[PDB]
Order: sequence, then structure tokens, then C-alpha cells
Amino acid sequence: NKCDVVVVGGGISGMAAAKLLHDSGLNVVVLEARDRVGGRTYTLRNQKVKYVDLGGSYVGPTQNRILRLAKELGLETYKVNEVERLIHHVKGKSYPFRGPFPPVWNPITYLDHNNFWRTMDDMGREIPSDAPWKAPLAEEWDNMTMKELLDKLCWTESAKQLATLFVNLCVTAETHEVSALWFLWYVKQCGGTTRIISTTNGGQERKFVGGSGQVSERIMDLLGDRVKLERPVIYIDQTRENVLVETLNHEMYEAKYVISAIPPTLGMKIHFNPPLPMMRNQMITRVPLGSVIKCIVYYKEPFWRKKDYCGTMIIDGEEAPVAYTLDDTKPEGNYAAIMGFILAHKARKLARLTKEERLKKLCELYAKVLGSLEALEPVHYEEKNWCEEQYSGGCYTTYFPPGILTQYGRVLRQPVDRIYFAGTETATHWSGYMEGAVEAGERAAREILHAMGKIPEDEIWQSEPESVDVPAQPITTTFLERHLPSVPGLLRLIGLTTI
Amino acid sequence: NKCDVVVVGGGISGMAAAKLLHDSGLNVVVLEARDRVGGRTYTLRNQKVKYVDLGGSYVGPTQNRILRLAKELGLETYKVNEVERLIHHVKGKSYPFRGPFPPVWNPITYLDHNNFWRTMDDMGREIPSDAPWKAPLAEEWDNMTMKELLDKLCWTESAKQLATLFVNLCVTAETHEVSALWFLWYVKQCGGTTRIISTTNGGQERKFVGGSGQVSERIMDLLGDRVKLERPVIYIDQTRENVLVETLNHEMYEAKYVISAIPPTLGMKIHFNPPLPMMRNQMITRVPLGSVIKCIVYYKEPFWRKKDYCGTMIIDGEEAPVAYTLDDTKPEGNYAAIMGFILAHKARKLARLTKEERLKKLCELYAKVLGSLEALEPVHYEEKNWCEEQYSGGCYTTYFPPGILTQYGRVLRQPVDRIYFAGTETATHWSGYMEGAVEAGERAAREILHAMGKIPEDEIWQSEPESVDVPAQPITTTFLERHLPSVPGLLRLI
Ligand SMILES: *[C]C1=C([C])[C]=C2C(=[C]1)N([C][C]([O])[C]([O])[C]([O])[C]OP([O])(=O)OP([O])(=O)O[C][C]1O[C](N3[C]=NC4=C3N=[C]N=C4[N])[C]([O])[C]1[O])C1=NC(=O)[N]C(=O)C1=N2/[C]=[C]/[C]=N/[C]1[C][C]C2=C1[C]=[C][C]=C2[O]
Ligand SMILES: *[C]C1=C([C])[C]=[C@@]23C(=[C]1)N([C][C]([O])[C]([O])[C]([O])[C]OP([O])(=O)OP([O])(=O)O[C][C]1O[C](N4[C]=NC5=C4N=[C]N=C5[N])[C]([O])[C]1[O])C1=NC(=O)[N]C(=O)C1=N2/C3=[C]\[C]=N\[C]1[C][C]C2=C1[C]=[C][C]=C2[O]
Repeated sequence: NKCDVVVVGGGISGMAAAKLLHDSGLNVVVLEARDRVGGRTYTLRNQKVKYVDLGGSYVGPTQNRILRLAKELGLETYKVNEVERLIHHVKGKSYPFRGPFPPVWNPITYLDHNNFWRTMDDMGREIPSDAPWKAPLAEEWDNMTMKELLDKLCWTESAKQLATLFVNLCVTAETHEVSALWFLWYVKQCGGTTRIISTTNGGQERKFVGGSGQVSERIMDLLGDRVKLERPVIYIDQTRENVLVETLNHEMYEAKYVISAIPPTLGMKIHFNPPLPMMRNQMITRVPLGSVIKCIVYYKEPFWRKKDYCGTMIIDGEEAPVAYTLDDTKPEGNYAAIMGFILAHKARKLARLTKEERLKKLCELYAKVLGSLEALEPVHYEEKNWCEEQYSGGCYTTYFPPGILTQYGRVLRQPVDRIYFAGTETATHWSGYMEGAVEAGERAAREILHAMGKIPEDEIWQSEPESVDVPAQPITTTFLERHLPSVPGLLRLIGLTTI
Repeated sequence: NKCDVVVVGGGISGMAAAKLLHDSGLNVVVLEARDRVGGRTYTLRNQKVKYVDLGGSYVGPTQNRILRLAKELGLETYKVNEVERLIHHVKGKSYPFRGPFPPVWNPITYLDHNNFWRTMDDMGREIPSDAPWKAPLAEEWDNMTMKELLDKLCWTESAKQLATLFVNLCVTAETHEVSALWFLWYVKQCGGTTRIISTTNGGQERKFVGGSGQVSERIMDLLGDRVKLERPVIYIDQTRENVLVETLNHEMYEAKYVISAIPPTLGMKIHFNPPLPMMRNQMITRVPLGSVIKCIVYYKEPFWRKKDYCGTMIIDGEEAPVAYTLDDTKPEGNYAAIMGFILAHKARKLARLTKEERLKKLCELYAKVLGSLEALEPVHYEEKNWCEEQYSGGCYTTYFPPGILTQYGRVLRQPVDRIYFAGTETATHWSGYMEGAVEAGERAAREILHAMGKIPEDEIWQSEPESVDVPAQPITTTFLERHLPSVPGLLRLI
């Protein structure tokens, strides 16, 4: 029945909002639709895998909020294996390489590639993290898909192919489905292209020893019985003095304040009284989540290490079920495993097959890519298709189709009376990640502490001190990288010497 | 509690599905979220307007299902006023014309305009009505917004402006928000561009004497207490023998079968057990509805008629709140009124203003466009912003963004166990219209009669005889129209 704040959803965002509110002295109830916490993070434990993240997993430098929350809860990180060579597989052939980026040899191609990654960052510098619709060319960029932007920028097929795979990997969606403004914002707010794509020194450097699921789990341990499992919220009433929140299993909760810590579109699953304002009413129907299957294939040993590969594969082409892999072996060197994502339209297509048919297609790809028969000899397999989840809607996160971010963007974290909004989609730094869930969660909680007159307005957005355990190297460019011209740029320099 | 079929939603689609099922002898319950029926149709009555459709309104030839259901319920149509000249207002100036299409004088422009309309129809002829994702070039067309198509096709800004207005009017959405495939399908499935845009001989020929809201109303009359108002469906259980449907106000219903007669995306408002299959689970998050405000300004007389205008204005530019108008005067010649739509991003912008501020912006525009002071002298005003409606989501209908129709399109009317799907979005002829709501309703009903073994498989999709009251003239082109070249075409010949 009664409390200070009801928090809808017990994902990392929800759970962090509740921990902060509870730490301040308030009575909080967490209402969770599922028979578990973690939401888009999930750690499976059985004797074959010991543990494994089937959802959100990677953390790295500049993500200091999740690093600190998890450290306070007693968790450690280990480094993802990047000791040996990465592999770029392209037109059915594998090209090993070190350093974060696959090298490019053809000099026209090299100019195209260097110029695309650079323009992404150039364009990002014009887009404010906390208000992407305020970019100078916001309308123009939002009225274009990433497919159109790529068609314009990329003067070689090789760059366009690589860029496309980047978009798919990064946002689990096709280039033609996403707003250019949105995607450009999404990359910028993670610290730019290098930070977002890297293992060493980037978004993929690390994982939690024991799995990311322990973050949500351990906050539930702190909160005890204030977390209610199997309580899908169906109904929110704001017409009376206190807010009434109703659940499917028929309970009623009453509070001063609500934090909604669910995917924006999952707000649809709740009936509102009074009705939502028009903008939010239509916004929650415009913001789908991408499609992905996360697959892990176990082997008796990390056999790729012996051929001097780390396990990272960037695999091109339509025929490949999985376009990106990472070593998923434990710190100890056991439970050898390759993690792979089946992305976007391929998550839709290959969902038709059986678990076993997917296992096979993957082993056959890895065998081809790593050039190793051993890859046909898996000891175990685990997969999750996030597309089938009623209480996630997809993964990793929410994408914005063309024309939406500028028309409805401002509305995402605009409070509706006594409803305040968390969830990683409303974050301003690493939105779409476990990091952004922690940011949005703590900031929504702090918005309420302000409404309650417990803290000053200037205390709502709070900066985070850098992890001492996971420090960030700065992102460096070279002189040439900065100043070498585009393909159209070389061309113009040729039409000018010739005259 | 118990019955044969629960129909979720009491719009025209739901209501037609229930009428048919009940006419067969089955026990049907209609569960309606609102305190009224009609859904996206709504007739307001007060002394000032007598009656007015604030939602779906127009009907015309080739829409035989709505014509017939309405005739059987005792309704009549009248013809929308198109006796005097239409007006094309372009770059701040008004160009009156007769015939369906605003004429084009500059010969390069003429070739661009003729070609754009013609390509739309050519493209449509390769898109199957009942399966758009089976068009030969389905992926290509679906991976492109209408904005990209228009940028390719249109070699003059005048054609591109006119086409863009056409897109906004027709689907209440911006050219950059919509799949090319989807919009091209939408137009073809209404009989092509001429059919969809015309008054005389098209989708805008007619209205119902008394308002279109009487269709839903009268069916509720027939069904009496089988219609439950203020029952938002919150939960559907298919795990047990009979389907269990729960409502917000706390009642439980039990049936052999469910028809869902709501906007696809409004399916999100319902928790399912078992969970929906993956494709539908995601699909219902990918399919928004457009944004529109329907506005009707009353005048003591239909003054435009005296200046030899009918009331139809096609108004260009960003500054104009309303891009399209029609005469909304009653058949008798009284309650003079201009109906106008505020479309797409203009619905979102102008929603910030007050009712009165919108009235003024509109009167000033009409005064300018009709060139009459009388337009500044309104006697009454009514408007509805469909964007604010929790149980509609927007109007007129659902649009498909790029890449969605081919990836999820096959899933819209695929039954989920014992749930079958109606609502105009699942129609194959005038989907998006009251006509499609009737088609999808009767066909979802007939799918259940088949599941029950009451009718053969070949009787699920049934053809409709032509209205004798509202007959269709055939769509004609001229020799020149067919064979005159594009702009790039003239160029190549040079
Ligand atoms: C799924 C996923 C996967 C598979 C993967 C990934 C991901 C995911 N990610 C993401 C994450 O996870 C997220 O962000 C988080 O988790 C979110 O959170 P939040 O905000 O809190 O929310 P959620 O979780 O969802 O929660 C919610 C809750 O609620 C509930 N509900 C609903 N409804 C309702 C409820 N309740 C009551 N009532 C009602 N009505 C539910 O149930 C829940 O619980 C991630 N992240 C991170 O951080 N990391 C990672 O790793 C991840 N992952 C991903 C990754 C990827 N990566 C990649 C590779 C390479 C690359 C990339 C990217 C980019 C670039 C590159 O290069
Ligand atoms: C809104 C609108 C407007 C404003 C206008 C218009 C329209 C609209 N339209 C459309 C119609 O109306 C539609 O289609 C119909 O109505 C639909 O129906 P259905 O399918 O049945 O569905 P609905 O209505 O929505 O219903 C549903 C129901 O349900 C319910 N719910 C929900 N949720 C729930 C429920 N329940 C229980 N539970 C739950 N959960 C709701 O509430 C409801 O009731 C139209 N149409 C026609 O036909 N006509 C007309 O007029 C119309 N409108 C329009 C028009 C326009 N036009 C234009 C001008 C010129 C042009 C155009 C177009 C194109 C071209 C051109 O040129």
C-alpha cells in the first residue's frame, strides 16, 4: 500500500533510483513485472557455463557511475581478452591485424575510410548531449536515415560496407531504419567513434566477475521486501492527492511520486488517468527497440589463442549470421567461449530456425573465419533472443526513426505531474548502456528529492569522479588523420591544379 | 462473463465484426475502452453545428462495404459541394480552376507534374494489395522514405512541393517519416491517385446525412447490452481452454475467440499470456499513427459560392496552418462551414496555441485565400486534435516507417492462436478508411466462422456488389498523359 516513491521497473535504472532514495531515508517500493530483477541484463548460472551474461555485459573507461555502483556492491571487473590479433573477414577471406582498427591499403579507400570516421566525430561535435534537437542542422540530419548519410559520405563500397556493419553492431538496427541525427548523437554521447568501438580503452574493455546481473540482484538484497516481483504495472492515477499505481495481479500502491524506469515505448502497457499530454502520448508509439540475438558457443579450450587470434572477429557479408565476436572465456582461462551477436534483420530471419540450427551455422562461420576445424566441436551453447521479451521489447536499446528525435525528443524526461523518468534512454552519457541506466536512475531520484525540498536545484545533475580501477586514456588523432582530404576533396584539388 | 466471441474495440471495425457474428447466431460481447462507440469517427451534436464529424467523414464510389452497411442501418449520403471553382493558392496568390487537378502552365513543369503522378500509379501496379512485401522491388522501395523518392523523381520544386502536400494530406505524416513502399501501396489499394484525391468520383464525394458516427451508434442499438462501455481491455490469457479477457474496471470475460479491432500499436496496452510471438511483439512498437487536427469554421452563409468558389482550397507553403479545405455546409445550404486539416508537424506546433488562436490563424488564411473579409467573421468553431487520444493514438491511420512493411508486414493479420485481427489497418481495399474498417471487420468475423466450421475456407474473403446509389466512373487517362516524356526523358531525347 503506502510509501514515498513507487519505482516502476527493477532494472539497473529502477534499482539505482531506489537505492539512492532509500539511502536518503525515504520509503520506496520497486514494482517489477518479471519474476526477477535485472531487466535487459540477465546472468544465467548452470554447471556448464558457471555464469554468463545473456544481456548487457561490457563496461569500460568513462563509465564511472556503473563502475562505482558496482564497486560499492562488492563486484570486480576483469579485462576482455585482446592480447592476440583481431580478424577482419571480408569477401570470404580473413585479414588478421593488431591495434583497434582494421588497416586499409588502397589509398583512395584509405582516404574514404579516414574521412567517414572523422566526419562522424565532426558532426557529433555540433550536437549537444543533453539536447540533440538543438544541433544547428538538427532538422536536416533528422530527416535523413543513416543509409542516406552513408550514401553521401562514402565514395567506396568498402567504407560503406564497414560503416553499415558499424551501425548494425552499434544500434541493432538497419541503416535505413534510423535517423542520422539520432545515431550521430548516440555515438557522440558515448565519447565518439573510437571510445564506442574499442575493447582496450573503450566500451568493451571489461566485464563483471560473476556477471552484470549481480548489480540488480545485490540492490534487491539491500532493499529486502521493498522489491515486488511479478507486479506488472497496468494503471496510474494522478487525479487525486496521492498517486495510485495499480498492478496486474491486483494490488494497489499509493505514493507521493512515481519513477518510470522502463523503455519509453513500454509506457504503452500502462493506462493513464488523466490521459498523458499529447506529445508523450504519441512519442511512446514512435520509439521501437532494435533486434538482436546474443549467442555464446563453448569450447574445451580457447583454441584461437594458439593461432595468435584473440577471438575478436569483424565479419562482413550478408551470408554471415554473426557480424561481430569477442572472446568470452573466464579470467581464469577456462570455459572457453566465443560471444557473437546476430543483428537487426538477421535476428528476425534466423529466429525461424532451431537453437541447434543456429549453433551449427555459427560453428561453420567461426571455422571458416578462424581457419580452424576445432570450431566445429562445441561443448555447450547458450543464446537469448531479446526480440521475444514483452517486458524489454528488444535490445540493446531504443532507436529513433527519421523525424522523431526533433519532434518528440524534448519530451522523454519531461516530468508528467508527479511521474519522473529514468531508464537508460533518458541518460545523457552512455545512454543505451548500463552506465546510462545508473545516470538516469540517480538523476530521476534526485529530481524528486528536489521536488520534496530536500536538495537544491543545482544538485539534480551531479558529475562523477573517474574510476581509479578503470582509468581512461584520452582519444588521440594524428596530424595526417586530421588533415588528409576526402575523396571529393582530392578530386577538387585535381580539378584545380588542372586549370 | 461467458460468450462465443469477445470483440475488443467498438469502432466501425469491431461493430461490423460483431453485427455479422450476432447475425449468424453467436453470442458476442464488445469491449470498448471509452464512454462511447465510433473510435476514430465521432459526431458531435449541439445547436450551433446541428451535427458535425470531427473524425472520419468522407465516403465515395468503390467503397461499397461502408455504403451498404450504412444503407442497411438507414443512413443516407449527400454530395460534398464541388459546383464552383477549386482554388490553388501558391506563393501567396490564388489560382482558381475547375476539373480535379490544378493546371500547370510552364511546359517543363507540366512534364514533371504529369510524370510524377504517372510514376506513382506505374509503381503501384507492381504492388499486390493483399501482400505489398511481395512487390518485385519491395526492399528497395521500403528502404527509402517518400522524401528520397520525391527527390529522385521531381525535377522541379513545384512538383516536389505539390507531391509533399499530397503526402501530408493523404497520410498525416511527413515525407521523410514514411516508407516509399508503404505509401505507394496505400495509394494503389485506394484505386490509384485520381480515385484517392478526387471529390467528384473519388474518396471525397460524399458524407453521411447526420454524421458517420451513426454507423457505430446504430450497431450498438441493434446489439443492446452486448456492448460494454468504459471497458479498456488490459489482459488476455490464452493458456487455458477458453480465452480469458480482463478489463481495467476489473471484469472478466470468457470466450472461444477474440477479435482485436484496435490500432496495431494499441495492442501494446494489453498484457499477454502466453507472451506474443517475437514478430508481433516487436511489430506493435514499430507502427505509429499520424498527427492531425480537424477544424471546422462556421459562417452565417456560404459566401465563397457567390464569388464562384466551391470551398476547396489547396494551399501551399510552410506558413499556412491548413493545407487543404473542403466545403462543410449541409445539403440544405445552411450551417455554412469550411473544414480544414492541420497536418503532420503543423499539428504538433499549433497544438501549443489556444482554440481561439487557432481560429484566428485560420480565418486570416481563408480571408487571404478566398480573398474575402467575410472569412474574418466566424459564427462558430469546432476542432479535434486526434494526437491527444490514448485510445486512438492519432489519425487518420497507421503509417509505416522505412524498412518496417517488409520485415513485419506479413504479421498484421496473422492470427495468434485464437486471437484474430480486424481494424482498418488490416484491410486490403481502402485500408486506413471507414471502408477498410468494414472489410477487416467482416473478414476477421468470417475467419472465426470458418475456424468454427460454419463456412468454407473460400468464403472468408467475400467480394462486394457495386452501390447503386454511389456508382463509380472508370479512371481515364489521355494519349498524351500516357506517352509524354519525363524531364530526364526529354533531356535524353536532346
Ligand atoms: C539486451 C542487451 C544485450 C543482449 C546486449 C547489450 C545490452 C542489452 N546493453 C543494454 C543494457 O542492458 C541496458 O542499457 C540496461 O540494462 C537498461 O536498463 P534500464 O534502463 O534499467 O531498463 P531495463 O533493464 O529494461 O529495466 C526495465 C525493468 O522494467 C520492467 N518492466 C517493464 N514493464 C513493466 C515493468 N515493471 C513493472 N511494470 C511494467 N509495466 C522490466 O521487466 C525490467 O526489469 C548493454 N549495456 C552495457 O552497458 N554493456 C553491454 O555489453 C550491453 N550489451 C550490449 C553490448 C554491445 N556492444 C557492442 C559490441 C561492439 C560495439 C557495440 C556497441 C557499439 C559499438 C560497438 O563497436
Ligand atoms: C481521426 C480521423 C480524421 C480526423 C479524419 C479522417 C479519418 C480519421 N479517417 C479514418 C477513419 O475514421 C478510420 O479508418 C476508422 O474510423 C477506423 O476504424 P477501426 O478500424 O474500427 O478502429 P477505431 O475507429 O480506431 O476503433 C478502435 C476502438 O477501440 C477502442 N480501444 C482502444 N484500445 C482499447 C479499446 N477498447 C477496449 N480495450 C482497449 N484496450 C477505441 O477506443 C475505439 O473505439 C477517415 N476515414 C474515411 O473513410 N473518411 C474520412 O474522411 C476519414 N477522415 C479522413 C479523411 C481525409 N481525407 C483527405 C482529404 C483529401 C485527401 C485525403 C486523403 C487522401 C487523399 C486526399 O486527396
